[PDB]
Amino acid sequence: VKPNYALKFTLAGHTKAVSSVKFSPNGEWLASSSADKLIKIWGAYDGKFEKTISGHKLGISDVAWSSDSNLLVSASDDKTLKIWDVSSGKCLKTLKGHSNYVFCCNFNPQSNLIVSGSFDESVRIWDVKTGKCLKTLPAHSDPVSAVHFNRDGSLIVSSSYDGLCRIWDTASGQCLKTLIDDDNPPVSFVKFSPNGKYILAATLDNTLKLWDYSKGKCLKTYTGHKNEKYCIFANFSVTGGKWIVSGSEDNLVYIWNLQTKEIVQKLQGHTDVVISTACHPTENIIASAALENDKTIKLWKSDC
Amino acid sequence: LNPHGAARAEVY
Repeated sequence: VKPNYALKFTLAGHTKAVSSVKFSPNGEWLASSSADKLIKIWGAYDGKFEKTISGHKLGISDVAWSSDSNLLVSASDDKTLKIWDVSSGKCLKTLKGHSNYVFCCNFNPQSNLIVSGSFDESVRIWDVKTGKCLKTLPAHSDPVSAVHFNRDGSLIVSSSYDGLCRIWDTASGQCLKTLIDDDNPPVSFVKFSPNGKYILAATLDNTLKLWDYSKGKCLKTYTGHKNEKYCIFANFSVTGGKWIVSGSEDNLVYIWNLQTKEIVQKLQGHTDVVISTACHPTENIIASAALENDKTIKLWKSDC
Repeated sequence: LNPHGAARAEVY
């Protein structure tokens, strides 16, 4: 069995590289962040431009949604994160504390917390309600490329160009686990599987790996694409067949069969590196976003 | 100051 993703819409508007796209948990929206300092909101089904959200003084590397789809948090080169009320487009809180570019961000499932990773090599945990930084974790020895909470918010996984994936106890701040194969290529992306039992990790040697968290071993390996330079988002696609989805530096979206590790689709259309992909929470819809020579977001839809 | 506007848009 294979998916049949086909291009449906191209979302144009950003004036610089698009850095990250994410679907709202309610499925209504796509948020995109860009080097142009802006967040844009688009209809998830029709691709229709909804609104521009502005405020950051420099470009943005990541955006993420609260579980109730009412808030966004963005991570910027201006050293801040901002929490945004989506409906009004207003900045509710500016999270200050990082001493270098903020690179990645995510809410926990309860959405009372935000986790951030920075070029300052730390991971921070923020109280959404007060905007106060609860913990500064001395997580890594190189920029932090990704941060993600598990199912129940009890754990945070982080990755870094230092070659490490680390798993943190949210409540205590303790490092519970360090994952690494018999080598140290930079880890460019990490996230928990939807059931929280696995971790998908990208490394800058053209490879994605599925790790069993509890056992601490690599189970599956996905290859064939190009990823040597950029921190490209990857995904578990679950609304239809069970796929792994990633961007690639050859301007394609790659889709693998999770179980068999075979490439099942390569989506062509972008004209620069596909830095970000996202999967719709209920429908078979993939959003992809590309760097500066392209500037577009594409929505792709499939029957499985 | 990142030439391409954002850290994720640069090589490291």
